[PDB]
Formats: sequence, C-alpha cells, structure tokens
Amino acid sequence: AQRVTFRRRNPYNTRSNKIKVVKTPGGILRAQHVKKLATRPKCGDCGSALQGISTLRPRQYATVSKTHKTVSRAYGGSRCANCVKERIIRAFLIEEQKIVKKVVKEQTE
Amino acid sequence: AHAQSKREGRHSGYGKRKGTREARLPSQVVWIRRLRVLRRLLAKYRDAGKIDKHLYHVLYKES
Amino acid sequence: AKRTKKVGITGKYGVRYGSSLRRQVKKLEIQQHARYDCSFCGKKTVKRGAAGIWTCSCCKKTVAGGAYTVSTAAAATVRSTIRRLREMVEA
Amino acid sequence: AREITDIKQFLELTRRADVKTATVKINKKLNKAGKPFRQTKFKVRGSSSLYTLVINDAGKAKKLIQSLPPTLKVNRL
Amino acid sequence: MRARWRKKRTRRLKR
Amino acid sequence: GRVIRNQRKGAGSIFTSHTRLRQGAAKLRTLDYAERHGYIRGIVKQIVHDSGRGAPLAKVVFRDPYKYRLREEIFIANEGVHTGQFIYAGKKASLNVGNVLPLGSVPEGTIVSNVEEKPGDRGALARASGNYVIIIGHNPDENKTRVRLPSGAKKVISSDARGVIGVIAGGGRVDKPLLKAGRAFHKYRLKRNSWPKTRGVAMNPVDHPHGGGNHQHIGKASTISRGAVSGQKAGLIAARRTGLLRGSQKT
Amino acid sequence: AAQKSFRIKQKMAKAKKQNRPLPQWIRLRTNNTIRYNAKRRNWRRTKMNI
RNA sequence: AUCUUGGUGGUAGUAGCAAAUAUUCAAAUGAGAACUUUGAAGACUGAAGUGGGGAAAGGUUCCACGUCAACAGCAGUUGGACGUGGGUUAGUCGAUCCUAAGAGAUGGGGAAGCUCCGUUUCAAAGGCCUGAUUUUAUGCAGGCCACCAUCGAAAGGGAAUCCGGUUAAGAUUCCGGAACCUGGAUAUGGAUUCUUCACGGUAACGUAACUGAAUGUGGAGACGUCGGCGCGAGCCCUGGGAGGAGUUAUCUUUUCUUCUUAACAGCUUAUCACCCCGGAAUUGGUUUAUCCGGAGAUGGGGUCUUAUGGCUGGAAGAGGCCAGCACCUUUGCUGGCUCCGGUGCGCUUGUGACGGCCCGUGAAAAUCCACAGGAAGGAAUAGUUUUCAUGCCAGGUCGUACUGAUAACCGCAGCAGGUCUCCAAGGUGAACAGCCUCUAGUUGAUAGAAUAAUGUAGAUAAGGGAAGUCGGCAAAAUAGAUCCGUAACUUCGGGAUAAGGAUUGGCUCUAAGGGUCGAUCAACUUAGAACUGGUACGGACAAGGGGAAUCUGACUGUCUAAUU
Ligand SMILES: [K+]
Ligand SMILES: [K+]
Ligand SMILES: [K+]
Ligand SMILES: [K+]
Ligand SMILES: [K+]
Ligand SMILES: [K+]
Ligand SMILES: [K+]
Ligand SMILES: [K+]
Ligand SMILES: [K+]
Ligand SMILES: [K+]
Ligand SMILES: [K+]
Ligand SMILES: [Mg+2]
Ligand SMILES: [Mg+2]
Ligand SMILES: [Mg+2]
Ligand SMILES: [Mg+2]
Ligand SMILES: [Mg+2]
Ligand SMILES: [Mg+2]
Ligand SMILES: [Mg+2]
Ligand SMILES: [Mg+2]
Ligand SMILES: [Mg+2]
Ligand SMILES: [Mg+2]
Ligand SMILES: [Mg+2]
Ligand SMILES: [Mg+2]
Ligand SMILES: [Mg+2]
Ligand SMILES: [Mg+2]
Ligand SMILES: [Mg+2]
Ligand SMILES: [Mg+2]
Ligand SMILES: [Mg+2]
Ligand SMILES: [Mg+2]
Ligand SMILES: [Mg+2]
Ligand SMILES: [Mg+2]
Ligand SMILES: [Mg+2]
Ligand SMILES: [Mg+2]
Ligand SMILES: [Mg+2]
Ligand SMILES: [Mg+2]
Ligand SMILES: [Mg+2]
Ligand SMILES: [Mg+2]
Ligand SMILES: [Mg+2]
Ligand SMILES: [Mg+2]
Ligand SMILES: [Mg+2]
Ligand SMILES: [Mg+2]
Ligand SMILES: [Mg+2]
Ligand SMILES: [Mg+2]
Ligand SMILES: [Mg+2]
Ligand SMILES: [Mg+2]
Ligand SMILES: [Mg+2]
Ligand SMILES: [Mg+2]
Ligand SMILES: [Mg+2]
Ligand SMILES: [Mg+2]
Ligand SMILES: [Mg+2]
Ligand SMILES: [Mg+2]
Ligand SMILES: [Mg+2]
Ligand SMILES: [Mg+2]
Ligand SMILES: [Zn+2]
Ligand SMILES: [Zn+2]
Repeated sequence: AQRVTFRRRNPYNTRSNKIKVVKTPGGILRAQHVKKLATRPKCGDCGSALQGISTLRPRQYATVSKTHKTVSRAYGGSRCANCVKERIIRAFLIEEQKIVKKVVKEQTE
Repeated sequence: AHAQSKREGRHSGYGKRKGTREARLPSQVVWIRRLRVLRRLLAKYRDAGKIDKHLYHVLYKES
Repeated sequence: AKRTKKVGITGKYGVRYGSSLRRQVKKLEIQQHARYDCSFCGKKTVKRGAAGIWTCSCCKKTVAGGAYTVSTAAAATVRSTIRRLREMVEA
Repeated sequence: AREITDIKQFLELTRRADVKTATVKINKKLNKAGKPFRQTKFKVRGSSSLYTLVINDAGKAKKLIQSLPPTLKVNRL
Repeated sequence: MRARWRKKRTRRLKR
Repeated sequence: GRVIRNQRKGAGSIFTSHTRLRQGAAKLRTLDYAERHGYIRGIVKQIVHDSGRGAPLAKVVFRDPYKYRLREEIFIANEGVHTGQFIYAGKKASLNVGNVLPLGSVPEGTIVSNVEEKPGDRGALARASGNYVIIIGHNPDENKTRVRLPSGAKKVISSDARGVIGVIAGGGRVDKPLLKAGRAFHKYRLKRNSWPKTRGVAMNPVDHPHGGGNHQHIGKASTISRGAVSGQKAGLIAARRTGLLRGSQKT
Repeated sequence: AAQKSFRIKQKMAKAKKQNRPLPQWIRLRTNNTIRYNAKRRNWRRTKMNI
C-alpha cells in the first residue's frame, strides 16, 4: 500500500544500510534503519558460544557492567566450562606424571 | 462473489488451469503436510500409551 | 527404485564431457564425498573440507590427507618406511 | 522513560535536588469489567529520566497529591 | 578496559 | 611487430600474483640455537586451506625461547599431521612424520619435504601437494647429503639443511579431470592471469612469430635456440629432441 | 553534488554573484563604451567546467 | 586557384513540423486564449509506474513577486525564459577515523639531469606510563616497550535519535516532548572490609555493585553461494463493533473509508548449546531433507544468548475519525469515539537451524571487551569501591535547496539514444508475463478540413497450395494445462514437449485429503457425477510447427562498438 524511502543518502542495499518498515504514532509507514546484528563471544579453545555472556557490537561492551561480560569462574568470559575442566585435569595429571618421570630417572641413576 | 464460488468448487476445471499441477500446489508441500500429520499422530499415541515405543519406531519408519 | 544404470553421481553432468572423463570423475567424486572412519574417536564422521583437509564432525580433529581420499597409498608406504628406519636407528 | 512502582521510592524522587517539575495525568479507563475508573499517573521530570507512578485507586491518588512538596511545580493535566 | 579509561581513574584518585 | 604476450609478463602489471586470500608464506622456523643444538616442541593449532595452493597449511605454535610469548609458524602440512599433534624441530628431534630434522641426522631412504637448499633458507624443495625428496647418501667428510628431487634430478646439499619428515598433503590432486572451462577459470582466478591462452598461429604476424598466413601454420621450425632474444623465444626453447616420447623418462 | 566540497561550493557562490545584467548607471558614465554584460553565463547554455 | 573572410540569392513560402492511444465543454484572466488557471467530463501510466526517494553529474534549475523583446522549430496571458529578491540550521545523518587493491616521502642506491628505484629496507630512525617535586609542569626519581611516514572507500569497517508539529521554499538538522553516545569533572547514596579486595548455586551459572600495573593469551570487528524448512515484521485477505461517505425504480444487515503507536527503558520471552540425576538391544530418539547415543541416548529436572515477540513506562496529553455551537474573528470553541478478533505452500523482507557445491573453501585495519598474571596500594573506628545508581559540564569544522531525466546529467539542443540503486496495492493467471483497476502522477508531444495516387504500420481473402524466389525471404500454421501415446540412434545421462491423439465453459452437487481441546475451529487442492448451450469453452490476453538426412564445430562460453 504505502511505500517507503531510505532516510539517509546511501541509496544502495549494503550490509550497513538495512531497513525495517515500522508504523508510527502518526499512522504512516516509515523506514527505520537497523544496526547489524551482534555475534556471541566464542570460546578460545573449542570455538563455541560462551554461555552467560551478553551479545553486543564490540564498542557496546564498554558501556555495560562487568557481570554482563564474564562468568564467575577461572577463565570466566574467555574459555567455556568444559574447556576449563580439561585444562584443570590436564594440568593436574601432567604435573603429577612429571614427579613420577623424575623419580623413575633418579632410580635408574 | 468470485471467491465464494471458488470456495464451492466452481471455476476450477481443466479449461481454467494454466499452471502445472506442481506450479499450482507443489508435491513437496503436499508431502510435508502429510508426513507432519503422521508424525504428530504417532507421537500422540505413544505419549498416551495407545502404542508402545517398539510399535512406534516401526510405524515411524513406515510413515 | 534404482535411478541410473551406471552414471551414478555423475548424472549431474548429463551427456556432456565424454563417457571416459565422466567415468574418471565418478571414481574420485565418490571418494571425495564419502564418510571415513575417524582414527581418534572411532566414529564414521570424517568428511573432506577442501582438498587435503579431513575433519571429524564429532571430536573436531582435522587431519591432512590426500586430495580426494583421507590417505593416499604413497603416504601409507612412507609411514611404513619411516617406522622401519626409526627402529633401525633405535637399536 | 521509567515506571516506578514503590510509593516510598516515588516520594524520594520528588525531594531530589534536580527535580523541579512534576505532572499529574488522569486517564478514564475500564477494568476487567466495564466499570470505569480514574487512573492517575504521576510523572516527575528528573534530568536523565521521566519517572511515572501509576495509581489506579483514586483514594491513594488523592492522598498522594497532598504529600507532594510545595517546591515542586506540578502541572495538573 | 582501555588505557584512556584506566588513566581517567588514575587522575581521579591523584586528587 | 608489437611486443608479444610472453614479453608483456615481465612488466608485472595485470600479470602479478593474486595474493589477497593467502595465509602468508609457508616457511620453516628461523634456524636458531634450539634447533642447532636440541629440539623445540610446537603444537599444530590449525590445518587450513591456502588459496592458490594445492597443499593445505599447518599453523604450528612454538614458545619464544627469549621472550614470554607465542610464535605461530606456517608449515605446509605433511600427510598425516593432525590438529593437536606436537611437532619437534631440531638436531635432536626424533624420526616421526611432521618433525623437522637436519638432513645429516636422518638415515638413507628417509622421505622428507619442504627441504632447504641452503641451511636456514626456510624451505625450497618438494613443497607441492604429493611431493617429497628421498635422502640417498651421506658424505660426512664434506658434510653433504645427497638427495633425489621430484623431477628425478640428484642433488648434493649441506647436511645442516633441514626438512620435514613425510610427504606434502593433498596428493593425487591432478588425477581428477577439470571437465569444464569454468573449473580452470576458478583455478586460475586464485593464482594469476595466465588463462585462457590464444594460440600464436591464430594471431596476425604483428603479434607473434607464428602469426599470419593463409592457413594457420608455424612455417619455420618451432625449436628455438637458447641464444635467441626476447620476442623470439616462442615454441620449444632449446629442445634436445621433440615428438612423442616412446618409453620411460626415469634415469 | 548534494554532498559537495567546500571548494566547489565557494566557486558556485562566486558564479551566483556574477550572474547579473550590467548596472544601468554604468551606461551614463562619461566615455562609456560598455553596452551589456559580455561575460554572462547561464546553466542552460554553458557549463562551468567545475 | 573544390582560393581566404564576410555578405547574399534561386531552390521556396517549398521539404517538412505524422513514434510514445486523447481529447471535449464552460467560466475566469487578458488587447488577444486549441495551448494559462479553476471547475466539469473523457482517458492514460497501472507499483519492473508517467508514483515516492537517492548516488554520479548539474549548480540555483528550488520558492515568491514582477513579467514577455528574445528563447520554448505553431501559440503563449504560461515557463527550467527575462528582472528582482527569498531560501539549505545537526554531539547523534554524512564527511572527518580505519584499512583494501594501490599511491608515496624518508634512510640508501641509480641517473649528465628533469628525476628513477624501493616502503622496512645493509639507518645511532622513538614515545609512553607511574610517583612526585610540591622548587616546575621541564630536567630529575624510577620503570616500560620499540614495530617504521603519509595518502587511499560520501556502497567496505564504524560511538550515539526518535516521534509529533512547523515553511512560499529547510528539516532524522527548526519547535515541543522524550532519549542516547563520547570526553571531562565529581560527591551523595548503595555496595565492600576486624576472615581486608562480595556472596549464592552439586553444577550449567546467578547477582545493582564486588581492587588488579607490566606482560601475555583469547574474543568480537570478520565475511561465499545456492536449496528447502522454521520463526518474526510490514503488506495482502477477512469477522464483529463504533463512526463518516456512496448506491437505493428494484435488490443489497450493502459498497468505500477511519479505528494508529517511535527511539529509548523495565519486567518477561528461544531454536541452538550446556548442566544434574539416570544407565539404554526387544536398540531407541528424530528431521521435509538420516542423523545422534556407554566419548552417556530416550526420559525427569535445570542453566544460558534476548534475534524476536508479549505486557508496562514513553502515551494519549500525540495522531486519526466524527458531531455540535461559533463565523469574509488570531482563526476558534466544546464534546464523543479512537475497541475486540481470525486466517495462510500468500507477497516483500529480516533471521535461525540445517543441507548441497569447489584442483573456487569465499578482505584488512582502526576500535572495543574478557581472561591469565600478581605489580602495587588498601581497614576499625575508620579505610577502600564509580565496570551499581543519581547528579554537573561540553561536543568544533565542511556538506544539507532542487532535478536525477521523452526538458535540470552526457550526447552542438527542451535530442524516441545513454546513464548506478531502494520502496512496490486489488483482479485474472504458474507468474515482478499480457490485459483491467485503486493510491500517486500526467493528460505533454503544432493544429483545423478532406479522405486521390504512391507509401509506412496493421488486417482479411474464393479455388489451388511454393507453381513464386538464389533460397518458403515474409506470413501462416502450432502453442496453456490434464490424460494418453512416443521411433531410430546413444557416451545409457539422453534423444523427448520426439512423433501422434483426446479433453477443457457455465451451473447444481458428491467424495477424499486437516487443526485444537466426542465437541469445536479452518484452508485450499485433487477426483467424480448430473444438468445446460447455435458442439461453445487455454473463448480477449498469453502461447513449440514437426519429420528424414548431409556438411561442419564436440558441448556452455567469446570477438570485428558503426556492413562479417
Ligand atoms: K554473566
Ligand atoms: K585472462
Ligand atoms: K588456445
Ligand atoms: K604463420
Ligand atoms: K558532525
Ligand atoms: K566510509
Ligand atoms: K567485508
Ligand atoms: K553453506
Ligand atoms: K561538451
Ligand atoms: K519453392
Ligand atoms: K556456444
Ligand atoms: Mg546476562
Ligand atoms: Mg506455485
Ligand atoms: Mg519431488
Ligand atoms: Mg592448453
Ligand atoms: Mg585472424
Ligand atoms: Mg614478426
Ligand atoms: Mg586465415
Ligand atoms: Mg623465426
Ligand atoms: Mg577549460
Ligand atoms: Mg508542406
Ligand atoms: Mg516524418
Ligand atoms: Mg494540446
Ligand atoms: Mg497500455
Ligand atoms: Mg489503464
Ligand atoms: Mg519553478
Ligand atoms: Mg515558437
Ligand atoms: Mg510568438
Ligand atoms: Mg529566476
Ligand atoms: Mg553516524
Ligand atoms: Mg617514488
Ligand atoms: Mg585516510
Ligand atoms: Mg560505510
Ligand atoms: Mg524539501
Ligand atoms: Mg530538540
Ligand atoms: Mg531483493
Ligand atoms: Mg533535501
Ligand atoms: Mg530531492
Ligand atoms: Mg524518479
Ligand atoms: Mg544538455
Ligand atoms: Mg533523450
Ligand atoms: Mg490465483
Ligand atoms: Mg502521437
Ligand atoms: Mg486463399
Ligand atoms: Mg479456403
Ligand atoms: Mg494441402
Ligand atoms: Mg520452384
Ligand atoms: Mg520460376
Ligand atoms: Mg521466417
Ligand atoms: Mg530427433
Ligand atoms: Mg505430441
Ligand atoms: Mg560451437
Ligand atoms: Mg560489425
Ligand atoms: Zn570451549
Ligand atoms: Zn573423531
């Protein structure tokens, strides 16, 4: 029925120039520029989206409190829970096997 | 008035058709409806204990 | 129903290109799109993703391999040669 | 911008140092039944934010208008 | 947090 | 006459390599103390397609010996190397596929790849998919390994020159026919402007030695002297013989 | 040309001011030989070439 | 001297002013009206528009007042003309910042030299942090790291704004209201601490906060394309009701139309993923698409992202629609209503989880955050903390009118040419085809009279049917859909819509195919039957001619812009 215009001078359908149509309190359709959608932060080990962390465009992370950007654990908003569990197991077991490695070497001496 | 008459089944014979059967209504759309009906009914029966999980599994593959 | 007598995956090429080229493409097309057995996790989930790169869906381990199959014959005989020579030097 | 529910909190706002104006709007509404009632919205202007208290019971409304400070420049409607 | 923000806090405490 | 196609290439304007999507140059680590005297362990973090190249690359991460930091190298992946695998590089690294050893430190018959021509060149020989060098001999007096290259040339190199154990991955690439002009189009889109190619006999005399004539034909011998000059070297340069090779090419 | 440089806009402003006929009183001056504005420009006739 | 420059004829009141369906009546204005303005009528574009905006380009063409000598190949009172003025308002939209292909100083090296190379190099190539000192904003105190200028996007990356109103001409820029970002300053509350730098939850993780230097590691920025499926939005369609308008010989509980809700904020809301319990063959779960499970399935119970939706604030006070009084009033004034639903292989668009494809695997940098680390500092009658709330100040510079083309750009021009892109209604129909219509826009393009030849564009034709002609050139015939029926040959994929047939309207019915809790609600698809007519019926529009062979190039693809 009613047709709409871009509200900015960019007339092309680029990634930065997306619109949705919206009905206003004046009863008329109008374009509304949409920002690009945020992607979820991803784990530094497996690549999965981190649970509990907010999804925002990069610079919006500067405006929000620390609880939106972290979780309450070792490697909070950086590695996922199962990645931290493997790091802990591996650290514990390899550091033990090192004690055994040295003793077995020290016996053979 | 025309839409009402089409609801009653008029204006729909061979001389009023110009798209193919598929163009009019895709055979895939007809399959998806059908298999979604059968899958729904099987789930209902299984969940009310009208059929066991063993009959379910066989019927699901036959659907 | 069986849909082709012989062209198989190469039925996408229709009558073009020559039977002998279609037939050679068919052998390598089957190999390149097969699922392979993962040496790590044991499941049949290794699929190609770009020539020489073979990734498991389950465990996420990638392996360098052949262009169209996970392991080329040359690389097998090398593994065996290297093992042989490794054991010669180590006593 | 912001709806405030607690009346204790609303009264703190009226006495805040940056708060020079308020508004009292009366809406004629209808409840679950078709019985009508006078909703009142109290709105205090603040600085960053307008705050509204919605009071449906016109008793509590009448009390609330009295307990606003006399410094506050209140616009009726 | 960015260096400019860290520096701001450091000035705020230096008073 | 005008400047022919083969002479326009050296100016390197539209004929430069298309490098936007490449990962970086594949190269061994710089040859340092650790590699000369012991070994250093790195991890294979990723195995990744490089545009333009057959073989996949391996992103190997090593610790820096002198500074607290990590150092990603880009190796050409040998067949069989996997993400998470540890790689050992140096004089004392063991004889396993993916490790980087000096050629002095490997027995006769070892298969290696990405071999250095001179020590510390960071890799030169057998880098294309499916290729490798064979060690065929040592000369410990002169400190010189002898090796067979993919071409079948034999070559003597320093025993300090390094290689990677095993064969470059992605082998058997050139067994699949391209089938379509379009596939060759996409192949050369990620390399350089070398395709398609007009035949010299389909051109006019101004454009190529072969051009012209009331039939398409070369008209003089196609074999050209090594001492010919730019603008003449089209056809078969310095050919020892010509015609269909009746036999095996191996030495 | 909606989004234009200042330098271009400054040249256009100059062109606006020059776009006028000769002031009539010049004709009355002693020994005047200027009859009309011989450097008048119009957007439909001749382009400014920037 | 096809002489040079200038001027002028005959030709000649001649060729001509014929593409884009189309004009008509009246009044007004005026010396004058086919052409201006208003009204009435008739038409057209027909949403892949003759509509509404922009990019390049133009540069005032925008708007008003005056106004017709020239220009608008007729006219002219009209104008993109002429004369005189008016007009473009930003912390949030762009530029500005970043890097891309690339361009390019310096150190150096070439070159007689104009200059050339090269872009981090065979260079002694810098500039931050913190405390102070209270001498002062530099030496001093310490530390810290050292890569290599700069330019290069008004479509890439990127801090932040919305609604309503307002002008002759400006508006995401003005006004009113309501927000937000960055930088700065900063003190009040809250929080934290005598177990100094918070607690809860088995856990996934939660919360209003909840120290953290150097250095390091991660993430976001950041990415192909196609396919079906799911979900959202706007639109379309449709029910009830409350208003206004139309039709009314007859019929029509009728036809048309209004019934809206921004950014922002609070609470709540999910596919995926994940956690706990549990321990699976009589294998189960499960997608339209067959994948998943002892590396822990199904099941029971939880956690999370907030795309997106709901409710509330914003906000009815706005906007919309009506009525009743005012009255060539500033232009009012007063009152009412502005509500509740349904539907889907719909359209457009956003998005999710997936799948296909590659010898193709589909930018970079600024910038922002988190983590690891533990430098350093910090309490008891008082210390810490502005990543929690609230509060204070500032946000420069340049662009901003209008056209964007059958008259604002380029093509000597007001030229049937050319020139990047967004939005997109109803019917018919497979359809963004063709044809008709609504919103919006236009009704321009020299006219009048007549109707010879010859044309150009469009048609039809008895009997014959390619006899025409270099040659079936041109035209005709065929054409949609459903059912039937399809040869040689073949690279077994094809050939194939082979060839060749039949059917098709209208009306009145029947049957089958679903959702939600026996009740109840709802789509279109398909098949059949009766009746019926000047045997018509893909009724306009739209829409293959086919076969038997030969030469030749394997195929799709490409070139002689303007004779191939
Ligand atoms: K959190
Ligand atoms: K080319
Ligand atoms: K060729
Ligand atoms: K020739
Ligand atoms: K600005
Ligand atoms: K830009
Ligand atoms: K991009
Ligand atoms: K994909
Ligand atoms: K020109
Ligand atoms: K004939
Ligand atoms: K072709
Ligand atoms: Mg959260
Ligand atoms: Mg269809
Ligand atoms: Mg199908
Ligand atoms: Mg070739
Ligand atoms: Mg030629
Ligand atoms: Mg020549
Ligand atoms: Mg020839
Ligand atoms: Mg020659
Ligand atoms: Mg000039
Ligand atoms: Mg005439
Ligand atoms: Mg003519
Ligand atoms: Mg006219
Ligand atoms: Mg038409
Ligand atoms: Mg029409
Ligand atoms: Mg005008
Ligand atoms: Mg005229
Ligand atoms: Mg005239
Ligand atoms: Mg003017
Ligand atoms: Mg901006
Ligand atoms: Mg230079
Ligand atoms: Mg720049
Ligand atoms: Mg941009
Ligand atoms: Mg305007
Ligand atoms: Mg304002
Ligand atoms: Mg689109
Ligand atoms: Mg404008
Ligand atoms: Mg405009
Ligand atoms: Mg337009
Ligand atoms: Mg022009
Ligand atoms: Mg034109
Ligand atoms: Mg239809
Ligand atoms: Mg006409
Ligand atoms: Mg006839
Ligand atoms: Mg006849
Ligand atoms: Mg006949
Ligand atoms: Mg004849
Ligand atoms: Mg004849
Ligand atoms: Mg013809
Ligand atoms: Mg045939
Ligand atoms: Mg047929
Ligand atoms: Mg051809
Ligand atoms: Mg031509
Ligand atoms: Zn992880
Ligand atoms: Zn695996």
